[PDB]
Amino acid sequence: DRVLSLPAVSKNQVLENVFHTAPKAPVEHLEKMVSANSKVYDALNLQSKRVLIWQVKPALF
Amino acid sequence: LSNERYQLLSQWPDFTTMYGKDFYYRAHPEDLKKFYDAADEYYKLYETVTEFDSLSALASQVVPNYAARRRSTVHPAIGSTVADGAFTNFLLSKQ
Repeated sequence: DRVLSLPAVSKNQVLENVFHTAPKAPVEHLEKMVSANSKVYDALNLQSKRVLIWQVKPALF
Repeated sequence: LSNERYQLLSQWPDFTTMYGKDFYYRAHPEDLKKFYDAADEYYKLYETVTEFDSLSALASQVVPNYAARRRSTVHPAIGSTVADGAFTNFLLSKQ
């Protein structure tokens, strides 16, 4: 019964109770918010190619 | 209106200042899972409030019912107050 003197909690249970959640990358914030502020740029810049100022306040010619 | 929703996605607290591993291991596991789900939820809300190329096809859903209300058989500008006032004139005249 030498196995009952060993710690009963496995190494697998340590690795799954210690590294439980996949950690959040530091670049995820930059990638996601830059992909969304690209749409903020494209809609609302006055120098963006597909700007939404002429669809919203149309013109007066 | 999307500006009004964007302005309250602008006052959201920075969860990225709590991603470090000194905040990982001090926290209860289910609370950290809830925190990472809350960060993913904010990225969902911010990715959809800045889809401004959807507002045109949203405005095209308000146009047909309104434009069918203005194809009235009486008048384009008729409403309930003028029609009730004209029923007041019509009914209180000599038949």
